[PDB]
Amino acid sequence: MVSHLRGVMPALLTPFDAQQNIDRASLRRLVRFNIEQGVDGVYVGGSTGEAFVQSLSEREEVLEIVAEEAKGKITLIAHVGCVSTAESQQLAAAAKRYGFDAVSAVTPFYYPFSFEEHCDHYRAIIDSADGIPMVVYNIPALSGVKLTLEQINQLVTLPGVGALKQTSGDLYQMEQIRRAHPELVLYNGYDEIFASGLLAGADGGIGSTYNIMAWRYLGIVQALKEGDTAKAQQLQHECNKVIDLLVKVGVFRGLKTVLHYMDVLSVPLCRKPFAPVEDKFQAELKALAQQLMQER
Amino acid sequence: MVSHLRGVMPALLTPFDAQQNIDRASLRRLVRFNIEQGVDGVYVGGSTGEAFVQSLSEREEVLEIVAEEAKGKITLIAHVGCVSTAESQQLAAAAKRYGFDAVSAVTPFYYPFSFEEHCDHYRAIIDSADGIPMVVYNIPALSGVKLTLEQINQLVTLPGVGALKQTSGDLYQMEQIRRAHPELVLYNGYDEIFASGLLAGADGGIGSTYNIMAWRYLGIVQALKEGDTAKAQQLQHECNKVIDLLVKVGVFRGLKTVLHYMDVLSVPLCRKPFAPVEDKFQAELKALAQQLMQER
Amino acid sequence: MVSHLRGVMPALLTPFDAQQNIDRASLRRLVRFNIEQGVDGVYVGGSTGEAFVQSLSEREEVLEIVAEEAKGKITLIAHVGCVSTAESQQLAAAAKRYGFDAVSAVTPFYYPFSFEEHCDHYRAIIDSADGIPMVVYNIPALSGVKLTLEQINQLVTLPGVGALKQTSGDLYQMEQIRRAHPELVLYNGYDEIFASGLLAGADGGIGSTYNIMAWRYLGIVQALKEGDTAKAQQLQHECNKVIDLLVKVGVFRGLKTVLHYMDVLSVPLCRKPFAPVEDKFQAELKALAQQLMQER
Amino acid sequence: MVSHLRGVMPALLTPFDAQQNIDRASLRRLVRFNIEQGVDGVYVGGSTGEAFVQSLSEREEVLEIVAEEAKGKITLIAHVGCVSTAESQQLAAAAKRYGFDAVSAVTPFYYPFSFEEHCDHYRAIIDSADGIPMVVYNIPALSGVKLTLEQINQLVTLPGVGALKQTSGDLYQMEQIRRAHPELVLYNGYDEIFASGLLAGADGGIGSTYNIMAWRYLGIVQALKEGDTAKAQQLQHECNKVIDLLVKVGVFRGLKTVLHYMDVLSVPLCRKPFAPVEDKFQAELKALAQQLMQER
Ligand SMILES: [Cl-]
Ligand SMILES: [Cl-]
Ligand SMILES: [Cl-]
Ligand SMILES: [Cl-]
Ligand SMILES: [Cl-]
Ligand SMILES: [Cl-]
Ligand SMILES: [Cl-]
Ligand SMILES: [Cl-]
Ligand SMILES: [Cl-]
Ligand SMILES: [Cl-]
Ligand SMILES: [Cl-]
Ligand SMILES: [Cl-]
Ligand SMILES: [Cl-]
Ligand SMILES: [Cl-]
Ligand SMILES: [Cl-]
Ligand SMILES: [Cl-]
Ligand code: NA
Ligand code: NA
Ligand code: NA
Ligand code: NA
Ligand code: NA
Ligand code: NA
Ligand code: NA
Ligand code: NA
Ligand code: NA
Ligand code: NA
Ligand code: NA
Ligand code: NA
Ligand code: NA
Ligand code: NA
Ligand code: NA
Ligand code: NA
Repeated sequence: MVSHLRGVMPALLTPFDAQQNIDRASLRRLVRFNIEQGVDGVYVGGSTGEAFVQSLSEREEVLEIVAEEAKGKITLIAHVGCVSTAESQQLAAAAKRYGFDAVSAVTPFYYPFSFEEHCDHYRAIIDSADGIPMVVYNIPALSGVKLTLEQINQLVTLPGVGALKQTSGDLYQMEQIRRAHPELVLYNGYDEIFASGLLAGADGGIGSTYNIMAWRYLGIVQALKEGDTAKAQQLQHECNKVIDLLVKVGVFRGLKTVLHYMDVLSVPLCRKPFAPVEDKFQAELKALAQQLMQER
Repeated sequence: MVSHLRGVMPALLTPFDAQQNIDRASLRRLVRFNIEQGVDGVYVGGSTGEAFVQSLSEREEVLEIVAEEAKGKITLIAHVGCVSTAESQQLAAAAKRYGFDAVSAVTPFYYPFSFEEHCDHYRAIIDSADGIPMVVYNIPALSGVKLTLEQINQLVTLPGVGALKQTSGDLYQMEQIRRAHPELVLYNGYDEIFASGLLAGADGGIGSTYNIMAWRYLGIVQALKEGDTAKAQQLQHECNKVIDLLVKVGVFRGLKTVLHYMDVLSVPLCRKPFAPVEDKFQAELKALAQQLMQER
Repeated sequence: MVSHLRGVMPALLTPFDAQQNIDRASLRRLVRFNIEQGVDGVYVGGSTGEAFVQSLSEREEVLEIVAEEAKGKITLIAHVGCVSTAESQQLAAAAKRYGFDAVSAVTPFYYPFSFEEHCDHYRAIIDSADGIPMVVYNIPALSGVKLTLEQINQLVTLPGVGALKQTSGDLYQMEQIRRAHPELVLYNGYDEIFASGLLAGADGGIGSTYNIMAWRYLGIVQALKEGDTAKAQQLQHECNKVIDLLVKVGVFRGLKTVLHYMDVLSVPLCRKPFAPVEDKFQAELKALAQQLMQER
Repeated sequence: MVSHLRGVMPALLTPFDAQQNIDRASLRRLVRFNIEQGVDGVYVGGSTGEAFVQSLSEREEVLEIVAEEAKGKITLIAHVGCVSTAESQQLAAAAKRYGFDAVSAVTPFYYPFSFEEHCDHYRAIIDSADGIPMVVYNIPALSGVKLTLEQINQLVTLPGVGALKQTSGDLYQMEQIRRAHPELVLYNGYDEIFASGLLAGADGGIGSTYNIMAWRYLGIVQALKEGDTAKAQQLQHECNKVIDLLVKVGVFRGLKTVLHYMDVLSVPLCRKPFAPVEDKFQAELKALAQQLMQER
């Protein structure tokens, strides 16, 4: 019923300009760039999208622009999650108006909420999504919400939930989820274990580093499907060499900087309090961009 | 230079109406109620104020209303903190325009920031505060940011920082901070250890339960000053009986409900995804309100 | 029924010789030294006693020596806890034979045990203690066992349990325990919050730094009893200056080194893998010993 | 130089009798049973071996018995780790006398040790091992020691270290270790992610559930080598159905109970404070044993 949601989808970055306003022109180029990488969809306004340093009107603006460029070409998932249920509902209804294929919401964070409150939160957003499915988004490292398997089981069986974005390194739990829900769309969230996450039960992934090297992750899926165990390991080895660097420099700004050297983004800035990239990393980030372009 | 910031100050709740909009009339009554409890100041738009389910315009609206009722009567501290530095700066400049005595900012959260990024974040807000001092706000349990003593030492010595709101149960660290900064204004943040936090080095406190029983905390300060060890323990014992209940029912909504039964708030609702109080707790919450009113 | 267990009791260190065997002569001097500090008792074979790098026969040897020097002079508590229930029972029966006033056992650790298994573990040790009361020992930072209030409530109401050694910095929980068990003997375990822990509900303490400056902690009890709030804070301030140093140098070996400079221990070594004190700290540790001796 | 250490090796359980003494006859049958499963080696006296509820003489007794049955047939690794360095050295020298192929030591736990102290601890044990290589054993969930990649890098390059037993679910770190040490023998420690751990870089595994179904894990290695991605996932799916049950009943006692129903162990008891299996699980554990025997 929602198998059209399976696949490999970049967590879209939100380009900003030299004054940290939204860079609309570069955003549109970034969407077309990802489309031309062969991805199955894009995930807009997520953690990687710097959602939580943007206003609601800014996030809606980004959602509508992406729909203009991508609707009917690749799958469109709108991350609508806020701490506030009402704010999340507003973005869900906007995503519906704009033609998105699905919505998604991080577990509301900062304040402790009971599990029933989390459930009611998802139900309300599903209501406002007005018929497009919900992608539950579990990211314990950032949210501080550590859901049990049984809690995950209750969320992904809520009426309206069509998928789970599982940004967790616990691949025992990944397998348990697959075994309990053989048909669930299950995205691996940590790029650095993509190959192992697929083997454990994920049938796709949503990741930030897909914005600069989606073909590698698409290649890992293909290798595992074909039985080329060694090819999958070698691709993941190269992916993690890049992730090691991005972690050193700062992930979001490192990816924006690589995309700038690939002539995709005019300005590679993140919003404060993210600092700019340190000058001493620029040489290696440019070399990475050139390597990746030649790799294609 | 900033000793006028010392004392006992409620973490102001933000009243909402039956549709979860800001209840401006009840907010104004809540400010006057707290003033008439004898508090030294109020802390507006903090964690207890449900800041992170409100928009910037909503938070500014609350700041200005509180300044109208309280400026020149009690000390006014504006919690301006957001994840975004620019958003925090906007609220800092607003707080300055409205006549606040100080600003405050939680450590930016959800995303991991380096310590230098945290420092630069506070510097930027201090700049926008345009001459009123900054109250660094440390709440590891909710922020996920666990600052070391040495990091706290660097923040509270930033030019412009006049105080620390220490919402931590580590009273070794509390004492270390007092010993390193004998003149620092140092607020105990966990009401349930108020008496022990003062003994460890705090010279005041900012707390959510002060909204319904500030005289008890004022009484603890007095007992310790006078040497009545037993009186302080007995007051804290009674404070924690109340905190036990509020934790059972949900703290914010429990306090709003007690204030509703005290004829301060017309509507005791928190914003979703906070649920309403369960009916089975109403009897005990009303009895608590009556007890507290008679206690005065 | 067990009020004779209340008070201030050093966590006895276990002296070793230049080859890391038990130094029996220095152990006997350490017991008499602590007695002559005015302490209410001693706690033998605990965490501070390096119990978990000693064999059962070594621990029994230490228990019997201490009983020889201290029985009938000060209260004698034997820490008998091991991971193994049978091993703990052997030390409990030994402590009974040797004339101890009480036994104690850390929550068994390394392996995860259910709460019922923890309860049954204490019951078995209580049985082998053959009529002397049990001191439950909660030290989450080292054991990895974080007991809830309700679990603590069930343990301290087990038949045979006469006290709780609460080595936790959560002074909300400390107060909750006091309020639930107004007669329970409740030892503050973290010396660096002694004064705040007493105010929160502890009626005594068991601590490692008591071995070199028990009079300070005895002085804090007296100050709080007399209502001298400032004196308690000043004593704790000085205690924590010492704890800061001991943490820098290594706590156990730092205390053994101070005691060596006080002519109590012939050799200040801990067992491997504890390293020896670094030469650069020796000057300050000797100065501390001289300061403490002159302080008396 | 130490490639003879690669492979799939059960974490040997230590059989006990009805009075919880070592069951020597059943131990000898368990060794031969594992040999006849086709394993590459056995890991003796580890966490699964209930090492930390046994004395040194008991552990030496088990080491020597296993060497008698297995030396020259399969690879022999002796887990010699204690908190005490001297105790670990005693077991290392014993393992050398008995003809073991390697020693291993968990990171010393309960007390906090500096990283240099950990390094010196391994060096001392390596010295006492007198020429057989060391298998560093990292199990953060039980030890409370969370080693960084850089710390792991320094340990596995110590002279004498030939392998790493990586009982961690972080398969980013697993890959980082493989990439940094392309020749290191690297055991996956969590059976429930075996297939994903191999894909991430492990070249073998040491696991407790191997004692009852080693052929499955051997089958996963073969599937991945042959490129049968689906077969590996299906075997791991079945392995985790069993692990789910064992976690419900208690892992060690569940495995001992399955082995009892397989006529390998005469008595399936663990030492207190491990409780016995609850009667309500016996039916399912016997059915599992029969299933596994028929599976062969
Ligand atoms: Cl374009
Ligand atoms: Cl538009
Ligand atoms: Cl929850
Ligand atoms: Cl539900
Ligand atoms: Cl009014
Ligand atoms: Cl207004
Ligand atoms: Cl930080
Ligand atoms: Cl700085
Ligand atoms: Cl003497
Ligand atoms: Cl003797
Ligand atoms: Cl437990
Ligand atoms: Cl019980
Ligand atoms: Cl046999
Ligand atoms: Cl033998
Ligand atoms: Cl460490
Ligand atoms: Cl080293
Ligand atoms: Na940008
Ligand atoms: Na698609
Ligand atoms: Na989450
Ligand atoms: Na991913
Ligand atoms: Na309200
Ligand atoms: Na004031
Ligand atoms: Na914080
Ligand atoms: Na407070
Ligand atoms: Na010594
Ligand atoms: Na006594
Ligand atoms: Na404990
Ligand atoms: Na203490
Ligand atoms: Na057994
Ligand atoms: Na072998
Ligand atoms: Na470890
Ligand atoms: Na394994």
